Amino acid sequence: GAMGSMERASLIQKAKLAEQAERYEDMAAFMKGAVEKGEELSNEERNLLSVAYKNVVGGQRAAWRVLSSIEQKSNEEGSEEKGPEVREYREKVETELQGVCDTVLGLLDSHLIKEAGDAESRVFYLKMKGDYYRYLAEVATGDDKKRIIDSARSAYQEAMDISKKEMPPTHPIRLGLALNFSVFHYEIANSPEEAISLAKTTFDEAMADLHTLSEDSYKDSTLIMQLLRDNLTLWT
Amino acid sequence: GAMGSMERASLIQKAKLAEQAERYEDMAAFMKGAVEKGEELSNEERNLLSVAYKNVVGGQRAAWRVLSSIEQKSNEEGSEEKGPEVREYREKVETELQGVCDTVLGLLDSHLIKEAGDAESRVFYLKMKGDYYRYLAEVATGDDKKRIIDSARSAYQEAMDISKKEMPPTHPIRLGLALNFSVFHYEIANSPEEAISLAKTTFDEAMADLHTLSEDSYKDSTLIMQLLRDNLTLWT
Amino acid sequence: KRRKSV
Amino acid sequence: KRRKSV
Ligand SMILES: COC[C@H]1CC[C@@H]2/C1=C\[C@]1(C)C(=C(C(C)C)[C@@H]3CCO[C@@H]31)[C@@H](O[C@H]1O[C@@H]3COC(C)(C)O[C@H]3[C@H](O)[C@H]1O)[C@H](O)[C@@H]2C
Ligand SMILES: COC[C@H]1CC[C@@H]2/C1=C\[C@]1(C)C(=C(C(C)C)[C@@H]3CCO[C@@H]31)[C@@H](O[C@H]1O[C@@H]3COC(C)(C)O[C@H]3[C@H](O)[C@H]1O)[C@H](O)[C@@H]2C
Ligand SMILES: [Ca+2]
Ligand SMILES: [Ca+2]
Ligand SMILES: [Ca+2]
Ligand SMILES: [Ca+2]
Ligand SMILES: [Cl-]
Ligand SMILES: [Cl-]
Ligand SMILES: [Cl-]
Ligand SMILES: [Cl-]
Ligand SMILES: [Mg+2]
Ligand SMILES: [Mg+2]
Ligand SMILES: [Mg+2]
Ligand SMILES: [Mg+2]
Repeated sequence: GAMGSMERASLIQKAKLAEQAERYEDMAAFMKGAVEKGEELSNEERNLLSVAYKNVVGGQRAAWRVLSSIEQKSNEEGSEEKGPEVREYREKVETELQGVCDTVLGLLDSHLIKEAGDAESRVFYLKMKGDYYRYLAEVATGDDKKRIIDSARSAYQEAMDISKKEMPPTHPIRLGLALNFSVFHYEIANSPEEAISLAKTTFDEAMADLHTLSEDSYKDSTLIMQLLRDNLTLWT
Repeated sequence: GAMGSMERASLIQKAKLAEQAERYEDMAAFMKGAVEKGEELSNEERNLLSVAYKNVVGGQRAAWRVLSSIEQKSNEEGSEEKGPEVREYREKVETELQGVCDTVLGLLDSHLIKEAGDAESRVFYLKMKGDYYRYLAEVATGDDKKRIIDSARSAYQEAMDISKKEMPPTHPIRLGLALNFSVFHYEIANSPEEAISLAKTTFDEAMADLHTLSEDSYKDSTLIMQLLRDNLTLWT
Repeated sequence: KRRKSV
Repeated sequence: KRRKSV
């Protein structure tokens, strides 16, 4: 593509530099170029790909929420007619966010998921698939909203099924997947009970397997376990 | 331009929304569209224009410094040869930063400065002219560096001459101009003595005029006076 | 305040 | 740490 003439290793080196410079749009474009080289990603490279886009879409989502909240206030009784600008600009931000999601989903479908045979790669990509459909669902308001939602559910559920069969209950990818699937239940699928049960059960099964870990793996798992606990505290 | 079909007032409304959403690239593009309508800017609109670009270039400058520091470390004795990537990516960021500066300087030259007759508009634009030449000087390493430097000096000096004749010593624009011209002396023109004298004298003349101000104007002036004091503390 | 995701 | 500008 745009990154067609750059060496794969140079793209990776540059993605790491853009991360250090907090240049996440650049980071993401370098990683998209690396994926498009056609070779599978290593563990480190999957982590770079995920960080790049999560940061980019995370800035777009925060912006969309600011603008959506302004837009709703302007639609309240007694608010003065501001004209079309707030809706137009929210739509602009929304469209760009949707294009980022479509780009990630594109990479996963062409051809990351189909070549991912190990549990750690396959679950990682399926979690990303559920995440980007979930970001689409956050902004969806039309006839496709139910289908977007259930594409998020189906990707998360396939990732859960594999992670349960193939990964220990403390694996960070298993834990991060459950945390996000649990947020999907709470916030997207209007199933706060399912959200809470999943976060509880995931946390308790991780607790009971901590004993098997080195001190460095202990540190990695308890970090995400803490985020499960934060949501349980907020939700109960 | 790109914003040729949007109403001036809509561009301004959208710039304010992009500020709230922290979308400074968008904010800057809307303000560039508003300037290109050909009408003079009000006080509020000048402030929006300045905030938009200062944020955009400020992110590019921070990134450039991260990358420049990496690049210098790789050029130190005993550092392993990393190849051309760090230089290439620093150059990429540098080129984009230079294009932002050239765009602002373009707006000021076509045709903001020439139509700015009141001191508050004219000094404000000249300060911006010195600032964007100063950002160019930060990255300049070739045969044009001396000319870039003295374009920054000349713009700041014309702004100082007008502000001294036409503005009170506590005016925020006068104070912000002196603060930045003083940084230019310290950091760009290798004149830390001139930098210190300017910050001292500016601070002391503002102190002696505080008595003339309302409580709200007092608050605005002392805020920038504090930044002059911070630099004097750092530099002495 | 805002729920956590990762 | 870093000098101030505005
Ligand atoms: C597709 O979903 C990806 C999520 C699921 C949970 C988390 C994943 C994200 C990353 C890559 C990692 C985690 C943390 C928990 C380490 C961060 C949390 C969000 O982004 C990163 C993965 O961690 C990896 O990457 C980190 C990069 O940043 C540093 C901090 C340098 O440290 C690195 C860790 O040492 C490394 O193990 C963590 O194993 C899993 C994969
Ligand atoms: C070309 O150089 C512009 C600088 C020179 C010093 C400072 C200018 C910047 C802005 C617009 C303003 C100041 C502060 C000191 C108020 C900020 C500091 C950097 O950016 C803004 C100008 O302040 C104005 O804009 C602010 C926007 O943000 C809020 C906070 C809402 O409050 C607004 C103030 O009430 C308004 O007076 C301040 O008067 C002068 C013009
Ligand atoms: Ca296993
Ligand atoms: Ca960790
Ligand atoms: Ca005057
Ligand atoms: Ca103020
Ligand atoms: Cl728009
Ligand atoms: Cl609680
Ligand atoms: Cl590059
Ligand atoms: Cl000191
Ligand atoms: Mg090759
Ligand atoms: Mg394979
Ligand atoms: Mg018109
Ligand atoms: Mg005029």
